[PDB]
Order: sequence, then C-alpha cells, then structure tokens
Amino acid sequence: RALEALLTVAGELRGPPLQLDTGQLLKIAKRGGVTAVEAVHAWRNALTGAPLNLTPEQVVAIASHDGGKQALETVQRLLPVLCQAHGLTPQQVVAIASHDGGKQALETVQRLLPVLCQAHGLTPEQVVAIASHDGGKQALETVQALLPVLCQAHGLTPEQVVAIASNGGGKQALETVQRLLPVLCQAHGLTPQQVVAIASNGGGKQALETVQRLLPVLCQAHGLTPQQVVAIASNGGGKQALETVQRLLPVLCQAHGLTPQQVVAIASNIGGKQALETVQRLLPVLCQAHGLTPQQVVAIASNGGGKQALETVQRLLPVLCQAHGLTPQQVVAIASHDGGKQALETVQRLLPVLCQAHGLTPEQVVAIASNGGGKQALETVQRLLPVLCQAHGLTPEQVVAIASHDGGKQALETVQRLLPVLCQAHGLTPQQVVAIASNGGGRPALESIVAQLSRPDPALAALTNDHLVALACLGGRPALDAVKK
DNA sequence: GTCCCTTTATCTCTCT
DNA sequence: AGAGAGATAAAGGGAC
Repeated sequence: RALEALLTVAGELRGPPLQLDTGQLLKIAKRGGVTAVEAVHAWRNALTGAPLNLTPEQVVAIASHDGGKQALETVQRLLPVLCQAHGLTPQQVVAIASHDGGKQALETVQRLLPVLCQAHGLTPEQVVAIASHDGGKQALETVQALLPVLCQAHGLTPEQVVAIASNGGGKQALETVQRLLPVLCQAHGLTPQQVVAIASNGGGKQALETVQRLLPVLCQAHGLTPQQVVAIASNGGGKQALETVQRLLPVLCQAHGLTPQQVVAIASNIGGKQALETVQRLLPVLCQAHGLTPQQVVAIASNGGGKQALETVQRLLPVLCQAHGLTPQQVVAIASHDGGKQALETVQRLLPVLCQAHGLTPEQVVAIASNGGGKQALETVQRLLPVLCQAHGLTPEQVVAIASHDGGKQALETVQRLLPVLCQAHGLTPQQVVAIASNGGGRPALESIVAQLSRPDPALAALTNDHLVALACLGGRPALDAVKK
C-alpha cells in the first residue's frame, strides 16, 4: 500500500534538481533498492547544492550499489572532511563511495589515511586506489597490517602491495600471498614477480590457491611450461581457467586437433573458462558450416570475452557475409578483439546508415570496427561525422583515420573539443591535429599538447610547435611527458 | 538490506 | 600495429 509513495517518489526524481531518466531509476532501484531510491529523493537538494556540489551522474553512481543510502549519508557527511582535512578531490571521494559498502571504505579511509600516508609512506593516490573497490576497508586494514611484514620479511615493494590490494577482495589476496609466497618461490620454483602478477587480479586468492595446487600436476603432465601456467592464472578469474584447462586440454587437443599453445592462449584471458568451453562446443560448426579454420577460431577465442565473440560470430557471420557482403576474413578481423560481440552487433546494425548518408565504404567500416571499443568508435563516427566534416572543415577519410585506433571514440571527442583552441589560439593546422589523434593515445596526446601550449613550460620553449607535434605524433603524452622532464 | 569476495565483459592507453 | 597493462562496470554468489 506504499507502492503509491514509491512510484510518486520515482516519478518526482524525474524532475529538479536531478532530472533522472528511466534507466537510471532502474539502475538504482536494481542495485541500490527501494531505500536507495527514497534516500536519493530526500537529499536531492542537499547533495546537489553547496558545499557538496555533486552532479546527477555522481549521485546515481553512489546510490546504485548495495548500501546506496548509507554511502549517500556518509558522502554527505565526509566529502568536506576528506577534501579539506585530507586533500582529496571530490572525484576521489565519489570513486570510493561508488561501490558496495561505501560507508565502510569512506570511514576507514578517513581513519587510516594519515597513518598510511605518513607512517607507511603511501600517497593518497594509492590509498584511494585501494579503497576504491568492494570491501575497500578490509583491503585498507589488511595493508596497514601486512605492509611491513610483506615488504620487510617477504621482500616486496610497496608498489606491489598496493597493486595486490587494489582489487576487490584485496584483503584475501594479501593474506594469501603472505601464506603461499614461500611455498611457491621455492617449492614449485617461481619468481615473486610471477606470484605478484597472479595475486594482483580480483580473485587473486583463488588463483593463488589453485596454482599452489596444480602447478606440480599440470606442469609435469600436459607438458605446460610453468611460465605458461602463470600466464594462465595471472589473469581474470584464473582459478576457473586453470581447472577448465585441467579438464579440456587433452580433449580439444586430441578431439579437436588443438595444440597446447592455443588452449593455453585461450585460457590466458579474462573469462577463459568460457572461452575454452565455448570453443569446445563450437570449434566444429565454425569450421564446418562457416568454413573458418582452427587457427581463426583460436584467434577469435584468444581475446577477452572469447565466448561472446564466438557466439556472435556463429550467429552473425552468414547474415553479415550474405547480406552486408563481408568476407569471413573481415568478420574474423572485427571479432578478434575485446568486446568483439559488441563490435559485430554494431556493425551489422550500422553498415547501412554509415555507408549511405556518410559515403563510408564497407572497408572503412570494418577498419573502424577492427579495434577494441570498435562499437564505441562506430557510434561516435555515426554521431560526429556530420558535425565534424561540416562545421569544422574535415574530410570523412580523416575522421576515419582518427576513429581507426583503440580509443577511436575518445580521440574523436577530444578532437571535436580541442580543434578550435589548437588551430586558432595556438596556430596549428588540422592536418597536424589529425596526425596526432590518429594514433592510440589520441585523447591524452591532444590534451598534453594543448596543456603544453596554453601554460607553456618556460624551459620547454626550446622546442617548436612543430617539434611538439612531431612528438605527440611519435609517442603521444608519454613522449611529451619525457620532455617536461 | 548491507557488506564482502569472485568471475566475466568491455574499453582505453602504453611502449616500443 | 600488437602484445601488454590499466582501468570501468555488471553480474554472480555467500555471509549476517
């Protein structure tokens, strides 16, 4: 009988000061719950207004987790203390809240930040890193606790300790390293380095126990070099890829004619369990009715979310080749990255619109879709290729060159925003800008140049605008950063 | 309902 | 340009 108030509330959030859309109320109501939704509406005016000055997106980002209400009340209370007593940016405060049990991680940060920063020479960037996950305060307490005994007695660096703690379940990972480090750097014969690689992913603990167990087994059985097994486990949810390999290695090996190199090459990714399993269902069909080769199959499988890519290829190769006229070779190009499934769906959807009101060739389209975030780049091209070419004096071929990299989208937006100030204000030519953006690292290379030009370092005017440009072209921000030094 | 841990998908940047 | 590193986020599930 309260459903009336609930809906009235979730109808009133649709206006000021928050103006939320369906999918956001859905996001909150989902992960945050009825009580997150209600709290949001209570503090809409208090969260938005000074001194907190939060944004709608920020407020959703907090609310939409187990704890939403708690984390909202906590953030309201602590943001000022964290920023003014502890020199944190509101951004960082938000990143820490935006997880399950915000309240815990915030409070624990406020408490431990001094003693970790002072007494344990950590930087607030690092502490923020560790708090910014689920169970952040477990992580925090376990770092406070174990950092000495881990650095001194086990011989680690604090950067490694930080790296292991900056996953969800960092607590468990720290303790598990503390336990098993000796029983691996000696008993199966591994670098720390390797162990550290293993423990620095979520489920690092699981991956650690699992290896501790199977490294003697799997490495003197199926013939895996132990380097290969580390490879496998020093990845997302390794555990599962380790067992899944223990099962499916001989099979796919003998029953599917797969070399251990490729099985290993598949499991050596996030969700490798799913990649191995799905390759075991679908390796056939794919090579039978689709003509694809085992090589190309392994290929599609050896990026992250292999299973999505595989299944989307099995479902979309024919309609793609048959209707939109693409080669199997091209389809494999588009699938052979992370988010492949997405890349494919977006192509199939967009090849039409793109190759028409934009005059884009299918080859340009497949070029765009054949990198990570391919779908992002596509959508961004579709949105901007009008805005750009026209009211900014570019050509489709250039827009294509800017999209045709990882971060295609970041690059296209950054260009949209910075073209004016760089061309005019600092006297650069569009060919230059385009040169720079047309690499992976576009966004930051642009930003790093624009910065270098608007607040030009006094002992950096040794170099010419065109030398800078040559350098952002060469190695983006990394290279313009190796100058300001 | 709040808090913690695991696994899986996706996206972006770096370094040569 | 491709392998590596890094980072963002959702979807499980267990515990009290």
